[PDB]
Amino acid sequence: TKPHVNVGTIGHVDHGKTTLTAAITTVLAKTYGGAARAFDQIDNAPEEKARGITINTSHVEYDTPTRHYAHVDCPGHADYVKNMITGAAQMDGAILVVAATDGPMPQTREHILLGRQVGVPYIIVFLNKCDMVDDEELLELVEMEVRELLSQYDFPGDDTPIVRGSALKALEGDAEWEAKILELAGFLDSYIPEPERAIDKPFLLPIEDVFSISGRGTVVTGRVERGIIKVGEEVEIVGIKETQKSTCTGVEMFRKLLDEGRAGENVGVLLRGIKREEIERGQVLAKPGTIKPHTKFESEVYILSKDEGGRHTPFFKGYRPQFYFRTTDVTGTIELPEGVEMVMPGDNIKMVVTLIHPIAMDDGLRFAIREGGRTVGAGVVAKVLG
Amino acid sequence: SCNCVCGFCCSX
Ligand SMILES: Nc1nc2c(ncn2[C@@H]2O[C@H](COP(=O)(O)OP(=O)(O)O)[C@@H](O)[C@H]2O)c(=O)[nH]1
Ligand SMILES: [Mg+2]
Repeated sequence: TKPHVNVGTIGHVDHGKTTLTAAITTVLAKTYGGAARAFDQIDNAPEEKARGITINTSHVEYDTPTRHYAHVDCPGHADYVKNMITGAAQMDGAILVVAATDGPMPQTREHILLGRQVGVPYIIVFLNKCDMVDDEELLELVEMEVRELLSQYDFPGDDTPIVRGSALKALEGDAEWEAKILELAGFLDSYIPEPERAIDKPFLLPIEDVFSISGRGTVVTGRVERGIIKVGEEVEIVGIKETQKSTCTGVEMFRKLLDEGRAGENVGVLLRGIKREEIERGQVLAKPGTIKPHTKFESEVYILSKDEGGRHTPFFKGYRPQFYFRTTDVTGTIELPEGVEMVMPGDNIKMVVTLIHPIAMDDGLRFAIREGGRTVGAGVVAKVLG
Repeated sequence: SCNCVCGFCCSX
């Protein structure tokens, strides 16, 4: 069965993200068939909790001939912030809906910048409410405004598919508008490279437990985050301290020996020659040369409200919070933007972080900020720095 | 190793 792609609709409020979303599910339904669905029943997005953090999120699926799509759509700007930083709704591409009327509005920019921070790799634009727009080559000088903005945060604005349409008329059933819908589904099909499967990525395993087998080496355990480890392959141990190289002489699971550990599985991996006291929980095992240890990086951080597990009072830099990456805690110091001292609950900000030791990480790694025995923040690494 | 239904564990 088909390859799976994660999209959702992003962009400023009441520009049409929710109607577009229903229009799609309703066009492709009357076209190829399947399930159509109601604006009413999409707009009133249910609450679901990603680790204490509550987000209002509707999840719609539709099918093109070549692809299955999981579409995410949210009611408030805040939902989009929490969802994007959190990973609760990772996207292989976003549909940026801009109203023909207003032009890029304040969330338009923020949803693009946040898309870059959080590692959304492709954006496709839909100029909406065109049925409202009456004459001229504004549609054209607006398709330019959207392009400079898009290139302003590093997306190929010049190469960007921009579809003009009316989500309402398309949902009402105007055939010439049901058209730009199907045209848009073509662009998801054509412009978003089908995403790499986890089992296809280089091997990575966050280390949970470590014990010796005397006379053989040491065993480290965890859930394979991605890739395949096969018996006989070299691996590295990365983070927290000096990288080391080893060979995998075996893989076990539930007391059974295997030829390999695969993404998704909890496994033991025996490392020949390595001794116990030189591996720490918090290190990772990884295909050699595919992930590096950094101590410094740039992230986007959302400060939890009290309701979702943090504090009703603002977070102040300068107190050395704990950053939690995969399996461990490690102290860091923060630099905030210029002039800013604190971050209000429910707000998000950019943070440059310097840890006290190295952690294996690339852009897009998630993490939690703790301080005083309380999870106060959720972050994503936007760019590794050293 | 050490596990056997679903926790972290192993052997080699
Ligand atoms: N006339 C017209 N109305 C639209 C169009 N797209 C959305 N709607 C209207 O514009 C408003 C915003 O709709 P919605 O999808 O809920 O906005 P969003 O999810 O907050 O961006 C509603 O009154 C819709 O009926 C369009 O292309 N043309
Ligand atoms: Mg909405």
